[PDB]
Amino acid sequence: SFPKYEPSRLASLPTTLDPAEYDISSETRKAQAERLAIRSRLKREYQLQYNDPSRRGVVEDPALIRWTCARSANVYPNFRPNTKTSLLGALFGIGPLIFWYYVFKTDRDRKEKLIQEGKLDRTFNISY
Amino acid sequence: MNLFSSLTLVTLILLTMPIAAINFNTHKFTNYPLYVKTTISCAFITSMIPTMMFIHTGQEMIISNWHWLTIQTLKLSLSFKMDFFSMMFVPVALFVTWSIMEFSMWYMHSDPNINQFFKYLLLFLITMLILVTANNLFQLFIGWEGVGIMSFLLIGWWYGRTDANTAALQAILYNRIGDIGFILAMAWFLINLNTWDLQQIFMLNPNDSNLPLMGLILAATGKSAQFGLHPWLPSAMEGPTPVSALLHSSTMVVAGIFLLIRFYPLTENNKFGQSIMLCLGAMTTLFTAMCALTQNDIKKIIAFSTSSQLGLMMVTIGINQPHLAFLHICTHAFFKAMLFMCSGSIIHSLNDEQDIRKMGGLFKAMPFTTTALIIGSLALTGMPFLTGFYSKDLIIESANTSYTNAWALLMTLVATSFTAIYSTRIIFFALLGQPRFPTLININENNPFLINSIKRLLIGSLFAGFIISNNIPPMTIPQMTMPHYLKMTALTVTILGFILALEISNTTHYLKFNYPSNTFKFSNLLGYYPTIMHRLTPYMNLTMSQKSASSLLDLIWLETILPKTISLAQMKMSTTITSQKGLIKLYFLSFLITILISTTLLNFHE
Amino acid sequence: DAPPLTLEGIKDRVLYVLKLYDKIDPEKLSVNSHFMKDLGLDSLDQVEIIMAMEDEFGFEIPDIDAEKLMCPQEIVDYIADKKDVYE
Amino acid sequence: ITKDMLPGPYPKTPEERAAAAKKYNMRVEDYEPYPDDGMGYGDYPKLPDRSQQERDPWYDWDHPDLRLNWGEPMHWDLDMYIRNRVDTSPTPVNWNLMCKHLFGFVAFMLFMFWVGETYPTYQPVGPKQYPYNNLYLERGGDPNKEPEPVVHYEI
Amino acid sequence: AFLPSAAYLTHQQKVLQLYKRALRHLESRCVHRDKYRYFACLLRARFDEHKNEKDMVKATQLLREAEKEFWHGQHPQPYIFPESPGGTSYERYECYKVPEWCLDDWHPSEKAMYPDYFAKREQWKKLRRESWEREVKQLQEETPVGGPRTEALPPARKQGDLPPLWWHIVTRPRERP
Amino acid sequence: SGYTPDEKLRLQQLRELRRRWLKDQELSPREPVLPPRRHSIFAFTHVLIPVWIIHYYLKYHVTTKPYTIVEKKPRIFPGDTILETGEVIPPMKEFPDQH
Ligand SMILES: CCCCCCCCCCCCCCCCCC(=O)OC[C@H](COP(=O)([O-])OCC[N+](C)(C)C)OC(=O)CCCCCCCCCCCCCCCCC
Ligand SMILES: CCCCCCCCCCCCCCCCCC(=O)OC[C@H](COP(=O)(O)OCCN)OC(=O)CCCCCCCCCCCCCCCCC
Repeated sequence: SFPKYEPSRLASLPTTLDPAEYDISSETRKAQAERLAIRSRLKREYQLQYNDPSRRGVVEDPALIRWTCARSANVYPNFRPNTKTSLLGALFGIGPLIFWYYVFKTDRDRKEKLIQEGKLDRTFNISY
Repeated sequence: MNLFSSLTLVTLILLTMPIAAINFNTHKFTNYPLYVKTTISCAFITSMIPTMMFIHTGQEMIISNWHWLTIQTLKLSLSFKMDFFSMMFVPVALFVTWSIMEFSMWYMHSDPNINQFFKYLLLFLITMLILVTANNLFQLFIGWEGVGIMSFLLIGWWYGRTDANTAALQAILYNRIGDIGFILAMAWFLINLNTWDLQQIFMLNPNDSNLPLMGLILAATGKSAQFGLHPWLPSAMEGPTPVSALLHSSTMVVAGIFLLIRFYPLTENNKFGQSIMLCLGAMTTLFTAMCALTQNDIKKIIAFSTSSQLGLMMVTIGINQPHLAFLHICTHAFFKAMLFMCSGSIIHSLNDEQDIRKMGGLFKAMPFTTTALIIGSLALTGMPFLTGFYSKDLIIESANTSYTNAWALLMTLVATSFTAIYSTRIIFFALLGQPRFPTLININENNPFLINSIKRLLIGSLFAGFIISNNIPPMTIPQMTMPHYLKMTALTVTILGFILALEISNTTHYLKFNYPSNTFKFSNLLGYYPTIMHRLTPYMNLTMSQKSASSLLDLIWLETILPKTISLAQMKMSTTITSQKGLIKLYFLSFLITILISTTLLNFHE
Repeated sequence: DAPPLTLEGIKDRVLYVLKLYDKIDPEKLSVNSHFMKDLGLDSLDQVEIIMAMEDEFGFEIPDIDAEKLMCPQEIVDYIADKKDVYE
Repeated sequence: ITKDMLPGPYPKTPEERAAAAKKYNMRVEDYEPYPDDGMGYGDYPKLPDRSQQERDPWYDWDHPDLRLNWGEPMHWDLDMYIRNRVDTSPTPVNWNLMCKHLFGFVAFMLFMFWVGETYPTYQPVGPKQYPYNNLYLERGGDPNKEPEPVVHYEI
Repeated sequence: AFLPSAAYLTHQQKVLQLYKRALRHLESRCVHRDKYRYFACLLRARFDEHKNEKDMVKATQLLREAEKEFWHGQHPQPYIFPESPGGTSYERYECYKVPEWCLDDWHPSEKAMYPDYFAKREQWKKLRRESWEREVKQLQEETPVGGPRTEALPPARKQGDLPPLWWHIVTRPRERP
Repeated sequence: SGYTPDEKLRLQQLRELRRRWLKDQELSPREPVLPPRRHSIFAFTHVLIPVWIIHYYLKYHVTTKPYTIVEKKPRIFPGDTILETGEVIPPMKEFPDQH
């Protein structure tokens, strides 16, 4: 009848087609009301400072500061060298270095061997 | 000589004078747009004199007036090439820009930053005439990057809108991908020919011109939005309608086509480059015209129209007809700027409504816009002896009668039928039928700015192909002998496109509901190409820009190997040295072991 | 261009659309005529009325705001709030 | 900002997981960190990897262009899922079907351009005939040499 | 799903939102007004056929396959209003929506160009800064323990008092500055 | 159903304050209180003086230097007369007339 929509990484499943949206249980109402309570407490704590006439400046968000501290400063203190990190750091670290080394060395050996035999047309080449 | 070069440079300096006027301001201007429009009117009038005295004799010259920079054997001078290409494209661009700015004095009238808008639009015009009057690759690169940056600043005009910033950065991205090939071309010409000047490039005339012409084709694919580097030109409809009308119809988007036309002595001796240009132009003019058939935003339809016509220009370059391609540039400018201006008149009259499914009944309510839109569509499809007849039909007469990639020819003719299909789609859903826009009618087009600005491009779209194509000198030999099914190819295929799309239009009034097919969803979702590539290619970059490059390498591993392991080594050796228990017995026992290793193990007494 | 909206004009246009709707008689109708309690209209009819408001004034009302417009005066006041009338 | 509101190490004990969930202002049932393979995340939550375009555009957001509230834990790639960038919104056609259609169309067109290059069209004519030894001097041929005579005849 | 005051979507809300989305995508499919009007009545009949379903599991299942019907039969480029998200004029004027606090940063020689406006502005500023502590003590005497459950704000429960957290709703910029 | 009376009262009060704000955005007729502040001049200042300047620059600083302005030599036809010399270009051969 109908083709089932297959969600991918760059195209997620719609809310209208997800089965877990149609849960009418009590515990999902618990989780949704608790998320509403946490979000309402965050909203209230925001706009009690946002609407303040005495405040003049930047409402500091601990979520944003926490995000930047995770993206920059917490990376090395929670690094553990193991199999996956060693293979990915040697695969994406020195793999391209080896690759471009052999490509550029091969191209320049071919070019120098053509030049010292008089084969490469270097006729009007006086800028280098 | 003294008149030609004088008015040549007076045109350009006259364009640069209102930039000094807007940069040296203190007051609120008494209608700076009227000042810039008068300036461009006078620049058009000034540029018509060297054009007339090029029609008279064929007078070409070079003004290498200012010695700028000598890199040991490369003398870069400020050099202006006044040939056929400059002499025709400069007055057409000035005339079109004059109409676009008299349109802009009305369309952008409520904008509080209208003086910045006319400043940016004049800076675009200055950089484009730097591009087309350039004589070396460096000054052409100046004009090239200049029209790219003014494209950025004019797409992202409403910069608070996220999608305008996104489309502007998209257009910059695709143009820099083309600039890779342009700088490849400049690199090849400097290393192999010791020049960026066009004269030494053309006089040395290399036969190993595969690599620089591939670079120039990549540059034109970036700039003219050919296939692979196409979607930014539909994305570039996010800017205002004069931006989509001047830059993205007629003037900037032909700069890649103009770049390949400028290097016609190199493409005329490279059959492989001609084959690549023919295949790429036919692919582009098929794909964009096919995507145009199912769109509903009117500016997107006209953007796929102008990218299809740029693909047709790349086709007629690829069949070794560069002067017909440049004639099609100068032809296409008039009616495509006019089609964008008529669509913008409809958009402004319907309270910023751009979707054609909220239009209709505009045949009589907007009579002048309807008249000029129908004249523009007939010039686009190639009604006989309108302006689009005097190049495009001849293009088909040279596309059939040449040693041609036959699949490229057949897709060019299918695209020619598709042009008629989307033209009558515009006329049907916009002008015909009954209204679909809301109930508070504020339809009005009684501004003399709007009327005169569409009127001059209307006179252009009626007469300019005839005037130009009878004023140009013959630069090739026109094929005028062909069989009667072949002479009647373009006209019959265009009429069949009209008839098939009349069937398509009349099947929309039927009281039947159909499910969308895969051809329809393939055309409506832009060949799936901005959906996949604008989700996939950022993803595999940006994760790699963070997880691989930022986090793993330059926050962890390159941080691990040199400083952290050495620091931990010094910490551990420091703790091994200084963990002594303060016991004199153990220190003298160490001294004993020192003396024994000194005598028996190292022989420091022998 | 773009003539300004007034509460009298928005009221006249909203009641003009509701008078062109066959499930509402024009003499019972007022600005306080509740759709479910006075006019006896379905919730589907209320959704169609809000869609007619969208097609009339040319902008989209979100559904979380659409499902609370249960009289013409609240519709007129929402269009007043989203078009900023009586400046 | 203080230290125990900053991100820390990977939580293992359930009170540490609940303290992390309280720190990032989310439920313990919804707090899932990145799995401790040693990639440098720590206690940072693995938010569900959706774009910001997918959010409710009519909701009263604290940051309207970001579509993001105050104190809500940001995604690790929040600068990547901004609306200027990667969108993971659902598409009407399936992703794999889109990739197959685009790949098949491009491959078929390039195949048929190669076919037409193998079998080109032409006109039933002879070669274009040029005088003066196929224009020997005009094509830069040197006059101190003498080419072969190219002779054309009437027909 | 995601709502400011409601914690979920009822079955009735899901049905009405599906009904509106189906009519909008149908109007995108069925461009002409008489033809859409015909098929809109047919779709209204399809929605009215299962309106009296007291079995909630059967009704939720019918809602689910109706969503599948919708996801199959949607237009790839549906119509979007211009100032609606995804529209061609959406968030266009946000670059012109300069906030009001920047008027505090003006030079006095350009504040003296509009003396009535800033003299009329200072009483708004005074009104807000006297209303602030009253609406803070109104919020803390009405919010339950554990914080507010919903994002719904109360009105002013006295006379003369302003509603709590009112300044950025009232002094928001116009849509067309 | 629709609103609750709490939401009705709040949105009514916010609507009243919003309309008062939008009213107080208006302009007094004395405002803006400003501080106290040749027919073809465009063809003279933007055209004729630039033609003067650019012709002076091209005539006495550009063409005084070699190869700065290099013009293509004029196209010569059979039957022409050279202005510098007076040499008449001889005409072509008589045509083998075709029609
Ligand atoms: C309103 C102001 C205008 C002037 C008002 C007052 C004067 C009135 C009118 C008289 C004209 C002025 C007197 C004559 C002018 C000077 C004549 C002269 O010999 O000048 C010496 C020279 C002429 O060139 P030159 O070759 O003699 O000297 C160059 C110097 N060497 C040789 C050492 C390298 O300089 C100029 O004239 C400078 C004018 C520059 C104008 C264009 C600027 C373009 C800026 C772009 C920068 C980047 C370019 C990069 C790309 C370049 C190409 C690849
Ligand atoms: C004659 C030969 C012809 C050959 C033709 C084909 C050659 C090129 C092949 C394909 C490469 C280019 C296309 C892929 C990248 C496109 C990126 C782009 O434009 O992304 C746009 C995207 C937003 O797009 P969209 O979703 O439509 O926006 C409207 C609603 N938001 O915006 C974003 O998501 C923001 C992204 C920002 C970061 C960009 C990361 C990707 C960078 C890619 C670099 C590619 C370098 C190529 C080098 C080629 C060298 C020869």
